[PDB]
Amino acid sequence: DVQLQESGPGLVKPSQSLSLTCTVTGYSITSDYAWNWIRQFPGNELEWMGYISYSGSTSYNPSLKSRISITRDTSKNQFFLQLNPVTTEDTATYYCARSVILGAWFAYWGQGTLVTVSAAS
Amino acid sequence: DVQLQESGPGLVKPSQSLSLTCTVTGYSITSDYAWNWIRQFPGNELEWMGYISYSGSTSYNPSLKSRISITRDTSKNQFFLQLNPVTTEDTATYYCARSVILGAWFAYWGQGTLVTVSAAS
Amino acid sequence: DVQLQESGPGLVKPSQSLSLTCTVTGYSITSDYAWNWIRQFPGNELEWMGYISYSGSTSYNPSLKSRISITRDTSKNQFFLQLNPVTTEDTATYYCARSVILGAWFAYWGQGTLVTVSAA
Amino acid sequence: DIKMTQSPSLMSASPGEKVTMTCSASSSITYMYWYQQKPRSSPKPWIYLTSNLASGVPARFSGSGSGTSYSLTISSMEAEDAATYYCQQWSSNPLTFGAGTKLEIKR
Amino acid sequence: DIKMTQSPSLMSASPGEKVTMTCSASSSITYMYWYQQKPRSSPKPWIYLTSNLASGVPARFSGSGSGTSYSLTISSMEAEDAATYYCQQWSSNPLTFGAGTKLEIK
Amino acid sequence: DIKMTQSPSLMSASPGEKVTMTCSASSSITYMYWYQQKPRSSPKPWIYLTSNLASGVPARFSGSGSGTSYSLTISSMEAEDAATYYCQQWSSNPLTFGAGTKLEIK
Amino acid sequence: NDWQKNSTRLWNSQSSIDQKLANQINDLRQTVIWMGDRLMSLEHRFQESEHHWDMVRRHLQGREDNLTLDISKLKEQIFEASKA
Amino acid sequence: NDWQKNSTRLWNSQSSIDQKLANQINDLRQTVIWMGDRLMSLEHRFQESEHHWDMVRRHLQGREDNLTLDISKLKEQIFEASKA
Amino acid sequence: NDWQKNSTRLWNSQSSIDQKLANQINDLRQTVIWMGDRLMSLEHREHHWDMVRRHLQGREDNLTLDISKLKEQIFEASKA
Repeated sequence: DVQLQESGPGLVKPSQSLSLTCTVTGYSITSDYAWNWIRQFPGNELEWMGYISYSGSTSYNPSLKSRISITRDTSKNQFFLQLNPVTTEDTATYYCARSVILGAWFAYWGQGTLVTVSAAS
Repeated sequence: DVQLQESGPGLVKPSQSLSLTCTVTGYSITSDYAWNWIRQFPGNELEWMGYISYSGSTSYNPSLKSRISITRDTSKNQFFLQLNPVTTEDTATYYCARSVILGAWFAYWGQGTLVTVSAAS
Repeated sequence: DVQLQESGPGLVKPSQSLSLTCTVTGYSITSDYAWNWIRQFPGNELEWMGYISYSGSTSYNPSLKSRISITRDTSKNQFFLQLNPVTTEDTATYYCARSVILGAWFAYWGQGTLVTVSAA
Repeated sequence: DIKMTQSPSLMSASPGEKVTMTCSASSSITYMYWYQQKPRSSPKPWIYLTSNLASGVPARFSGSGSGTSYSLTISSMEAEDAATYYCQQWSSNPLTFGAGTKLEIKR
Repeated sequence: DIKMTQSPSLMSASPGEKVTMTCSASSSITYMYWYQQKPRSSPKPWIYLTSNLASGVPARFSGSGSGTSYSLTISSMEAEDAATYYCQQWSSNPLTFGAGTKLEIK
Repeated sequence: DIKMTQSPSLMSASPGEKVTMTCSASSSITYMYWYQQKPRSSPKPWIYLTSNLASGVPARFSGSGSGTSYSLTISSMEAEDAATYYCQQWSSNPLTFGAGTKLEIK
Repeated sequence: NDWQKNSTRLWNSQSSIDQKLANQINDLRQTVIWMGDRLMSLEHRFQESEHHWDMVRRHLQGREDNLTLDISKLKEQIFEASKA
Repeated sequence: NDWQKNSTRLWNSQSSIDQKLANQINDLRQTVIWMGDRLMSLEHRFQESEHHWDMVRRHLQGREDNLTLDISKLKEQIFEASKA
Repeated sequence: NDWQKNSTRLWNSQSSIDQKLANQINDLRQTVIWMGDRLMSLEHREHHWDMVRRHLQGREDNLTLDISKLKEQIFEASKA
């Protein structure tokens, strides 16, 4: 029973690094499947960011190649998302997903965490 | 070790359903290989009709794909042919065949049953 | 590990057959991998000739197919090279190689035997 | 990238009726998927390969279409079926989602 | 579809001679196969991939050809070889059979 | 029959310097390999897939390139590196070796 | 006025190449599907992941890009292009 | 003249097949790469030669023949020619 | 007169794609043949793999001469 559980800081300032973890329970992220990152803008349109496969090879969205970086920690069964430059346009709800290698069938999802980008306090 | 034996009606009136059977012995039609249906017209011309794979995937001749359907019975180890509308052009000798999955190499054939389509008795 | 020790005659008269032998130690030539034949001309130019696969499939250089042929001997773990017509352009240093099946990664090489074509 | 136009953006219906959704692609695609998202929840796997139904999906749901136009249909809409529906394609890098058709309920 | 033409439709040959059969394709094909059918019997598989004889076929039979011209030949015709020969190609859906070249004994 | 050209045919260098060499191809290829050959010795597998060092290769060597332009670079030149280097491509039958960049020392 | 003959010859030669490329890919995927099933069958004999094999298997058989039925359109387009 | 239209339609059609062919191969390799991993995993589950699969796997993932921007380059050329 | 330059330039780019596609299928075909043998070896620790193996390496669709033959047809077309 794979259960993705993502977490991260809920507030980041513009032009700062964003780090999100995604704990996986009941399965090993090295055994099989791919592991994706997806976000939902406030207008409720989804965008796919990238994934890291079970073996470690990663693929990224062509519009974010210079920005996105995905890394994993095998021992504690987590995979991380890094986005060093940000802007107020990254205010979205980020999601985890486990998908089949051949296609893009996100049969599992995370609970959903909201990341807002603004320098106001 | 593999024997294919077909049985069916010998006289079928025009615009009536044609049914056939192919009892396979010494092998299981779910284990491997494809299972084809081939007919020979009285002019000694050979035409391929279709097959059902060992997993249930079927393909049909585009010239007659509309009115053909192939099914099977795993428990009794038989696969059946149905040609719902028929005409006098379907007078032929129908054969079974087990072929290699990649190409079309009918390494085994049935005895060959004759079907005549007409109305006079 | 894998050690290739090739051997063959030294000087070959023009317009006769050239025979070469490559002896493989520590690994059977039927288990996996390809087995290539490469020669180097006196100008230090490398040219690939052909290989025999672990299953017996053979591929030959398009410029040498009409004259080259490669066989093998499973029992002695040897694979041989053959060349019916030769000329003074065949004077080179021949090599053995074990390559990965998908690509052309010659990860192992032989000692390197020299074959001269002349009429001394 | 491929633009997956989804129409209509916002519909409405009453329980027991017949509802259809269209998701037309800009160019040829390879695979087709449908997802359901109720408010304040992650999207759920609903339909894959534009014919199959995911686990625990009511039999009233059905998918069809070929080429560039696809359809999702419920035989008899119940109250629980009111949620935004997203169509996703996978042909090449990157995959593209749809704008989203937000079904509703008439009182 | 691909139209497979066999020439000639009917040939006769006294025993002991050498005979050839040709089966020309309308366009390019991928695989080539040969069968025979004696009267009142199912076709028997003999030749697959235009060169390999099936089990039970004597060595006097051989196949050859490339592109859109394939040949079946008998080094020495014998008694039991008189039957209709069928050539079959497999490129895409569907596969097509030959017209059938019938051999004879003189 | 892709023609592989290495521009620095004979490139004298000195210890501790930055050494670079280029291998250009007439048309696009699939794989790139580099080999080191010393006098009276067989070629040694050096770099495969234009980025991976073979077992035992010192870390001072770097491989790079894309399309039809590949480069082998030495960060810390040592006198023991003074050997001919060959670039190999594999796109289709046959594979073609480079001309050879002999690298001396002074 | 030989441009049509050159164009038709080039397009006829090109259209043949697409059909040949299509056939090999279809032939390969059929082998892969059979290849995977035999692997999965052996894996089950050794004793889960079979649900994963089923999903990727359906993806192989459930392609929609329809590499055929448009090559036929391309062959059509040349035909009335020549008669000009 | 209409020759621009006929050339534009034929080249626009032809580019579609090239993209469709490439996608099918890429989907095939991912299955093959994944399938070999399961085959390699099963061998070690049976119990020494964990090699020649990695090197083949590196070769599969390290192709350098593009087929991503060359097709895109072709599409740009057609559109430029259509303006004549 | 600019049509000749555009036609030759367009056909040259198309030929490059054809060669790249043909090369890429061949590499996959070799891997599939090799992969089947490894699984076949593990099975023993029969048949219908030999027939598939022969079929895989026994194609007569060329694809090496036609792409070659296409290259010349462009060339004299450029001469006009």
